[PDB]
Amino acid sequence: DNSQVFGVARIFASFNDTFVHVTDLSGRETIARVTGGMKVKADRDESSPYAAMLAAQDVAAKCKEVGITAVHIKIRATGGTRSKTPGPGGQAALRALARSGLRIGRIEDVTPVPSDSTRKKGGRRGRRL
Amino acid sequence: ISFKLQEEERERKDQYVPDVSALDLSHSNDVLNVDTQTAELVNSLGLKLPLSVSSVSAVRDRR
Amino acid sequence: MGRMHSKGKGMSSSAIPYSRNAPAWFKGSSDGVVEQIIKYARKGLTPSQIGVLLRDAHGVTQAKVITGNKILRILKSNGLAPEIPEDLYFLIKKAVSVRKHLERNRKDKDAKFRLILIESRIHRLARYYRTVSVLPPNWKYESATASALVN
Amino acid sequence: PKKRASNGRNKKGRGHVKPVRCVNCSRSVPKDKAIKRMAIRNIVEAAAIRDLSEASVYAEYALPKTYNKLHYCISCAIHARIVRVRSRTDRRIRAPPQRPRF
Amino acid sequence: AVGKNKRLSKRVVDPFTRKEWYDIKAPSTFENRNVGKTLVNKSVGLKNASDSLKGRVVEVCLADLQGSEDHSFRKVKLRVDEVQGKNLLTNFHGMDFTTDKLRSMVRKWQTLIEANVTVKTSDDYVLRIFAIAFTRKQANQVKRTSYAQSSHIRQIRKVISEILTREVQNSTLAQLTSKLIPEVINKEIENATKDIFPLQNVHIRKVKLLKQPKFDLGSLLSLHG
Amino acid sequence: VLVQDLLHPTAASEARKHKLKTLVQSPRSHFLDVKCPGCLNITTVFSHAQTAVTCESCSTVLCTPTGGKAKLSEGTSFRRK
Amino acid sequence: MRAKWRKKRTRRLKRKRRKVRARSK
RNA sequence: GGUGAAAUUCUUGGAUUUAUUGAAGACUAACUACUGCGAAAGCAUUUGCCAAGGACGUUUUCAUUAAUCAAGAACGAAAGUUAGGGGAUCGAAGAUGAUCAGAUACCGUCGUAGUCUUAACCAUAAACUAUGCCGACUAGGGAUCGGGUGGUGUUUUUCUUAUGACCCACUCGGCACCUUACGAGAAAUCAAAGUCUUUGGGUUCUGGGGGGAGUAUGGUCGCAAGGCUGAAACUUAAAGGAAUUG
RNA sequence: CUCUAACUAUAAAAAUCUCUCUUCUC
Ligand SMILES: [Mg+2]
Ligand SMILES: [Mg+2]
Ligand SMILES: [Mg+2]
Ligand SMILES: [Mg+2]
Ligand SMILES: [Mg+2]
Ligand SMILES: [Mg+2]
Ligand SMILES: [Mg+2]
Ligand SMILES: [Mg+2]
Ligand SMILES: [Mg+2]
Ligand SMILES: [Mg+2]
Ligand SMILES: [Mg+2]
Ligand SMILES: [Mg+2]
Ligand SMILES: [Mg+2]
Ligand SMILES: [Mg+2]
Ligand SMILES: [Mg+2]
Ligand SMILES: [Mg+2]
Ligand SMILES: [Mg+2]
Ligand SMILES: [Mg+2]
Ligand SMILES: [Mg+2]
Ligand SMILES: [Mg+2]
Ligand SMILES: [Zn+2]
Ligand SMILES: [Zn+2]
Repeated sequence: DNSQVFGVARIFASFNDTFVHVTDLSGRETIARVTGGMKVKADRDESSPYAAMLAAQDVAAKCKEVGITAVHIKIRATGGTRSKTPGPGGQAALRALARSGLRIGRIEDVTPVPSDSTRKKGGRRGRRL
Repeated sequence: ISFKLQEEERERKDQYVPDVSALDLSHSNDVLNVDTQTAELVNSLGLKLPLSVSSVSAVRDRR
Repeated sequence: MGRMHSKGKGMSSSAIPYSRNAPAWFKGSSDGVVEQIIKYARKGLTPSQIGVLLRDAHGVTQAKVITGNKILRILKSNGLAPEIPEDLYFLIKKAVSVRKHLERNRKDKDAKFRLILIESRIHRLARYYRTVSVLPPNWKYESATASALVN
Repeated sequence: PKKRASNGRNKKGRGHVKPVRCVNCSRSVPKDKAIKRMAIRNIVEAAAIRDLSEASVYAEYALPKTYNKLHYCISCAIHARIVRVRSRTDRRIRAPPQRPRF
Repeated sequence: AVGKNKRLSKRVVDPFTRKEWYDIKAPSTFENRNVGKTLVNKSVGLKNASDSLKGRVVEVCLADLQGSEDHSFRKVKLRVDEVQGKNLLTNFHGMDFTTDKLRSMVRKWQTLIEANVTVKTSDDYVLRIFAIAFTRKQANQVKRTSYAQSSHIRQIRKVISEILTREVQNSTLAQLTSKLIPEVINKEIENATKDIFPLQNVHIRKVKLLKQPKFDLGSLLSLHG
Repeated sequence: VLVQDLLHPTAASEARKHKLKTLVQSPRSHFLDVKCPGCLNITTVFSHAQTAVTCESCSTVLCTPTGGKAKLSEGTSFRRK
Repeated sequence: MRAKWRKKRTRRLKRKRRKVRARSK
């Protein structure tokens, strides 16, 4: 190792307002939390890829100022009883994180998947639209 | 489409019959390879039919 | 393929050989076979176990082939036939076992239904053994009589 | 009348199966009438494979995949383009649509 | 998205001036003992940081500790317990798989067998171990399914359970981890059930941890350097 | 198939069909004479025996109950009856 | 109309008639 | 947060996310299939105990003990009702925030009863395969589950063998499936919905145009909800089934 | 006469309609 100071990128991409939240190896120390809704106006393009792009650029600048040069991607969907499929923004967030100089190591998916627990929201007939 | 020259050429190519025999054990030094079953077929038919036995390794390929 | 009390359709059985007479290879004596049957019965064995013992450990294909009489018939001739027929006794034992399991746990409903089925079968077999007069006409099945007959 | 001899359920000898929820509309639908699609894909698309490869430590990372079995409802399956209406003589065929690529 | 109804129910600084970096030191059972760095608030006399580090759980890929890539899909959690000053010492806390590999081996048309066992190691450490196995299509099976009957599954679960109890009760998590790295337990479990059923992909995943006796100083310092 | 003999079908077809389904139903089982290495007594056993048959001279089992027919005791030598 | 809701309307008519009879029983 | 889009709501008393953990209750993902068990409902974490059961093997035992069933009985999804326990999620009522001409509906956020249970009731479902049960025969093709036979079969490894796991062939039983009409249907279609004008294997229940109406009344069961039984007066020339072209 | 690989991903609102229907034989 050439002293690549590591963090974990830990992207969280729901179907609205994706999250980019970098931390150290332990994860108890939080730095550069800036999110997707942090940087867009329409209140609904928070999940848009451009929101995640801007958030990723901001976290990259902040962590590069910090001293961390490489990050660990921990992609998380909304998880739980919900759709638990990755959000549209988090992919662009990861691409922009890999763009801005930062080095990439050990991409992982850490979405919370249940053992068919805690009956899903929506009723028996579900969302009718 | 077709015409006289083309159909004549097709017929001439069709009439091709090789002079050398492609049967009657012209190859493999007058020996043809079989397994036991058709050998017993030949035997029960009451015919001489020079053969060459070979087990077919009943284990089938996994494909 | 009827399965009186279920939806089964099996036909697993045994095909009795065509020849009624003794097998050619058997060398034992009919009187000795009868003595063996008597001894097995005196040991306290039901006719089916007697037949299985004669078929496995010895060359007895079946008693009627060798002796000319059936196992229960042979026992009855010597006065060793049980007062309750073997199949009815085994049904009684099964019924008392399921009733014990029921009274040790109430919520099991499937075993309750199975006990109902077993009791229906017991009633049918008792009716048959009553019209043939094997059992006295006052013979019947209630609680604590099955335990008394089994014990 | 019978539109489907299989009734669409594909149950034939159970009486009742345990229902599952739709991924889009959360429709409580039986697990066999719950048309299933196994989405296996790359966690990074072909659009960013080069970028990730150039800017990643651990030369020749395995680039792990993501696996998810999606339990759609049937209304969403018709609408979200997963499954399509077919000719009554084409409903016979149950083989998947002929190996998308070889 | 500035919209905020200010339903609140400058004294601003840069929190990074009052912070610094500690180093994570792995157990000697691993090769690459230099794990990484951790960001910590500066030490204060009233509230010493050294209290704050202990209890931290770092999560590192196993291949990051041994250099190879055969251990790519595993993952190890280390516990921060003792701080030597500008460098802290970490003990084993737990083990797990990566979800990618787990979903990669959980495929259709084969029965997965799970063996779960809670045991006590040679020392007072109390562990819980999960083993996962998958029935294997034979190298001649023209039949396309590879299902296993319930009797075979129960026998396999019994065998795996007894093997795990044996191999935990006979060693400490120092030796148990030094045994987990070359995954010889997987091979032993596969070999012990060769007659019952093929059992492809016999793996030990999510080695949990439930108790720790007091502190165990001497072996902790002995486990490092 | 339209014309075919049922009174005299091939013996291969006889062994093909199930028991209880032949022209006249006959069992597929048979008896065996087993010798145990212990003594010289010849014991008559059944192919589909249901009990741990032992010689009367020595307490050594010669067969073993099985869902189908008997599995012998790894050292007894038999002859089909 | 659905047989379900015709059934329910009949049940509500029986509601009122049963309450009236219980008052005057 | 959330959405088509918004808003209600929570937030510098620092929410949303971040790491360890702890509590509660429910559930048993992925394995999960034209696969299994059960009388039907229904049944999916591990282990032990309790008894039960189908199928197969059987040169074992009794010898018609059987098939279907008015009367009588046992179980009977969800919902609902009495009490005691819990009280996570989701959510009838309700509270609102939207959309609309209206919206006390669908989208959203909270949210009692309920969902989860121990006793006691309830006995209804598109309780569906809308196909009663038992029995016989009739046509070809593969697979699949449980059992059993044989292989001079293959890997297994414990030197060889015994198993196990496969491979090939056969058979019994089960959920099933493909083709076809040479049979049946008004056809959709059915390998039974065939062996029915060339009309009779045994047997139970139900229907006689639609509506009124599964209503009233009278019984009977139920604490209640309601269940079982169940017409007529009158009105009507159709209602309905399958398929063909638009 | 010889083979098991590639992949995504939208749901705004839209109520209603009066007459009158008429032969097919060489
Ligand atoms: Mg729609
Ligand atoms: Mg229709
Ligand atoms: Mg379907
Ligand atoms: Mg069934
Ligand atoms: Mg917080
Ligand atoms: Mg499970
Ligand atoms: Mg199964
Ligand atoms: Mg009745
Ligand atoms: Mg309830
Ligand atoms: Mg209560
Ligand atoms: Mg409302
Ligand atoms: Mg409103
Ligand atoms: Mg709502
Ligand atoms: Mg709620
Ligand atoms: Mg009804
Ligand atoms: Mg009906
Ligand atoms: Mg009428
Ligand atoms: Mg009506
Ligand atoms: Mg009344
Ligand atoms: Mg119609
Ligand atoms: Zn849906
Ligand atoms: Zn001896």
